[PDB]
Amino acid sequence: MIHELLLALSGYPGSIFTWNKRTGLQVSQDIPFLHPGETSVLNRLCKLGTDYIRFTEFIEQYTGLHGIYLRAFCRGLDSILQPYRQALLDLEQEFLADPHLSISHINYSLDQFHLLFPSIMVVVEQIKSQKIHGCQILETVYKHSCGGLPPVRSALEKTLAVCHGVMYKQLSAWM
Amino acid sequence: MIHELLLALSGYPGSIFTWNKRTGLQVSQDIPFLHPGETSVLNRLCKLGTDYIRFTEFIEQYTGLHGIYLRAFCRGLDSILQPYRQALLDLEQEFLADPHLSISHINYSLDQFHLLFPSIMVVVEQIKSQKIHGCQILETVYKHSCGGLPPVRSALEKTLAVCHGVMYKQLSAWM
Amino acid sequence: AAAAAAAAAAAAAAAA
Amino acid sequence: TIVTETQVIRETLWLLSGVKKLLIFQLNDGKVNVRNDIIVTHMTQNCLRSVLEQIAAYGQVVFRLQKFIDEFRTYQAFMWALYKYFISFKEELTEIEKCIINKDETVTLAIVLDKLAPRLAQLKVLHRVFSTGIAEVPPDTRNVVRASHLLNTLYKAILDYDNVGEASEQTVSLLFCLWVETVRPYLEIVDEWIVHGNLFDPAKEFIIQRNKDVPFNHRDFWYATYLKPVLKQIIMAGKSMQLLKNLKCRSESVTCQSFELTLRSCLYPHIGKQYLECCGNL
Amino acid sequence: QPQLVLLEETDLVKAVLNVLIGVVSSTFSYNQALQSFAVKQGVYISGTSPDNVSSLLTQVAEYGTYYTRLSHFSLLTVLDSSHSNGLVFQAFTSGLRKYLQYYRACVLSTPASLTLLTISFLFRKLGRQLRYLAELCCAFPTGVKLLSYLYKEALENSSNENYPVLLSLLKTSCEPYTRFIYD
Repeated sequence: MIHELLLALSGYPGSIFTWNKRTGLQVSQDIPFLHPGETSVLNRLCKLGTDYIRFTEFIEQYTGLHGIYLRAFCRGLDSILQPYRQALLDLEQEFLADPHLSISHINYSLDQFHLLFPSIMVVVEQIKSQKIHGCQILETVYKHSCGGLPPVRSALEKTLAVCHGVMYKQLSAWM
Repeated sequence: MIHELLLALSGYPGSIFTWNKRTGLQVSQDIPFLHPGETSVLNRLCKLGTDYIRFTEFIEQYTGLHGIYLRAFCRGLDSILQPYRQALLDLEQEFLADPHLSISHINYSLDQFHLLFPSIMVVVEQIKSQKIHGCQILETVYKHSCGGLPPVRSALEKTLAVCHGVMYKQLSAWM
Repeated sequence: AAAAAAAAAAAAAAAA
Repeated sequence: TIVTETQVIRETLWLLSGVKKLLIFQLNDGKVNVRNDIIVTHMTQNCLRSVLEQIAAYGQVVFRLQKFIDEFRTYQAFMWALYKYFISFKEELTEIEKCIINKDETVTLAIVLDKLAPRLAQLKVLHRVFSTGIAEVPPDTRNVVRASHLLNTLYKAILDYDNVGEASEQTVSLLFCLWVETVRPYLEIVDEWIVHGNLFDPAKEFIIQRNKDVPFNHRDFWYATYLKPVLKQIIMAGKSMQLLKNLKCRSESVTCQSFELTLRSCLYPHIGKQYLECCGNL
Repeated sequence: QPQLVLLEETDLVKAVLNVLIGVVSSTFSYNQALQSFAVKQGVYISGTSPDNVSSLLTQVAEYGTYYTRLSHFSLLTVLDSSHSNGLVFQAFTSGLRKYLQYYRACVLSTPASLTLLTISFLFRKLGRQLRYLAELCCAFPTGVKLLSYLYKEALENSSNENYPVLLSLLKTSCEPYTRFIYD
């Protein structure tokens, strides 16, 4: 069921995985052609698509509170979905070279995202629970990039570097 | 009963061959589908699985007294189970090509192990009854490799050669 | 120069 | 009752990926057990049921290793050394999964048991590092003495395991994976403490026990617990660079033997080439 | 509610191609009463992966909905079909029509499509732009007030792909006004 799981990963609803929009989920497993083990991993695979649409609502609220650094933080977050979406199209040719490969390699690529996607979701939840506004998102992400997780500490430094460029804009025009 | 005897040979318990762990055995032959001759050879076939789990206790005590040559002696002993376990998987395809072959060929492969497995079991029993510690295991195995049995004298030379390599480490770093 | 000291340590491992 | 023979082992190979399930009652970290059923009076009585009680302990450590994962950097990099190693454990997991989905498979319960057997020893030395790692977390006031004695037991584990083995360097590198990565944030504070003059030490926990006192006449006080001369070269240099920011002036493994004290005696001249060049500028 | 059995995936990658340029496909029905595109509601195709295209194709049809507004706006303000709009109001469209052919050259290069994600993620950056570039004029500013709306919108950087296109629109819409300066 190769195409059903890449597209449950993009965040769009179904009637096997019934989804209303952007916050709510019903699992609906009265399914005959998956096993009781194999629906447990689809719940493991949906938890990495749940935070991906908890992410686009953070985009459309700021793109398309307030502040000039909120959307400066948005072109930081598009770079963390960019190898994510680059990995979504490399799974596409995997399903065309042989359309009989089972789901465990797709589980394997998403155990790679398993420590990037919650570790940024705990960041935005700590962001929205202090009700931050202005430069102090940049200080919040600076003590978040104080943390380790070497793929993630570069990622919160890339989100740091783009809104430091908007800081870099300011004292350039002011002088 | 092809699979029952390869797996009585690996050392794990049953309720026909009831086994507690690593030292004790009850034979429990009130069996209808084996003959009184055929339980006598299962006792001949269990005696080569008894010393194989008298062997893993010698592993887990040293891997996972004390001394730097005790586990140097452990990577000598894994090489003597390696054609043993290589012979365990060649019996597996024997049971798939024709699953009607009786037990005497499995008896035949284990008469080949019949002079390798006690001859190393008398070695470790002489090792643990002198309470040896250090270089003098290497001298104990050197007068054990003084013996003949041409398959076994190479085997106690391979266990000699690996802990001589740890001797070879020492005077290389010391110089 | 954090991983640079460890990169020279791995370079010394291949040359030891 | 009858459960599926040669398919429950593919369903424990299932569990080992997705670790919380219903065929296996791993309810908590301390107790991980399996109950399938007793199977029938011909064709593999109890041997297969004995093998499931073995792998019950081998799914027990991976449930312990995932429970260690939560969402200093030294405690985080010691956590990411666990997780970066997992993708090398998860690559074989998809290999045997690809073998049994491809018909014909030509495998059974016992002929797979030697393939994961080199991995079986690699996952038990994973248990020893983390079990001797966390032992004082339910005790209180852990902060620096827990960090110091779990680095000590990491160092105690690499002295016990690498130096006795060395027939296979694949686990020799593996115990070095756990060492070189935890020491790296313990390094990158020392780089900041010299070439920038200031250091970062959090308040909830503590590290190398370097702290700047608030008065100007006081220089530096070393915290008391409640190569070492090369660490004293870090202490005097970071004092002296804190001065300078206040001043306004103008092949084969067995030939590489062995292993971690030679790399450490490479790091001390790497410290040294800054300790020797700072004192020239002082 | 069930309608019928599934279509093909190659029919999907061509139907999304038609709604982007503003042409109805066999599954798309343009409704003039709402000025929006409409996909069929139910089990008709909806996703070979169950009920997924039923929501994903609406996200790109809504992305296709904003493009036929910009071509509608550009044809109605030309001074060969109208004689009540300003010259500065005309000059804003002249820079908009140069952006329209960049949309047309990019939509003509999307074959060969693999799946519906490879095309929407390529137009995910373009999806933020078209949503901006239509509803700035839809209020209704005209002439110098429309010239005042666009300079504020070119002042809204922290966008780096939306800033040069509105900078170019400021360069084109100020051409008739600066012509009235030096004479």
